[PDB]
Amino acid sequence: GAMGMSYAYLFKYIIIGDTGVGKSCLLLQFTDKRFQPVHDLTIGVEFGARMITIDGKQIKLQIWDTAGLEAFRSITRSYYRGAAGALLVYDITRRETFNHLTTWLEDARQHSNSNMVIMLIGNKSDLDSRREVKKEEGEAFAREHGLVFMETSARTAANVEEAFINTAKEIYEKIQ
Ligand SMILES: Nc1nc2c(ncn2[C@@H]2O[C@H](COP(=O)(O)OP(=O)(O)NP(=O)(O)O)[C@@H](O)[C@H]2O)c(=O)[nH]1
Ligand SMILES: [Mg+2]
Repeated sequence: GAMGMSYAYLFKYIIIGDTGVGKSCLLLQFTDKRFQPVHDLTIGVEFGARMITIDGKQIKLQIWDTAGLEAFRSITRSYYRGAAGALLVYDITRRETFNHLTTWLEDARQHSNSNMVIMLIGNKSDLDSRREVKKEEGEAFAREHGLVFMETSARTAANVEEAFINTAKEIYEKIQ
């Protein structure tokens, strides 16, 4: 397809974060409204895509789902380039995935535009009894670094639509 032919804008997203935080399940819940209970480790980039409506216009999201597993991750961070948005994801039940955010963020901004809209996502909000990271901590990291923030559950679909749609609304407001 092409912008000005089969859609008004194409917004490229990348989804980054530690292994098991729920990147792939967020994507699948977004496009297919299905929850995948098994952890299938992503290795190369996997592409997802969906049409959305923003301000009455047809926008296509091209979504690059990436490997969290360090053993599978390339040292060449070339797949950042061209992304209008990034979904930066951690597991609210696993403190270490939150501690790695600084490095993911640095990685993201060193190989992408300062332009890029970054949505910080605390996923697995359905597992409240196992919470290790306060909602306030994710809120504060976002503010401190000029990100938007949302907690989601790929399992129950809570805020999943909003995570992807609000990212696009942010991009839209930025560029027009
Ligand atoms: N309870 C619950 N489990 C979730 C949620 N999101 C993902 N999971 C589970 O967590 C595991 C990891 O999901 P996955 O999306 O594969 O994570 P990933 O970030 O893509 N991992 P990788 O980087 O290795 O590809 C799966 O077993 C999945 O079912 C959620 O919101 N709630
Ligand atoms: Mg994955």
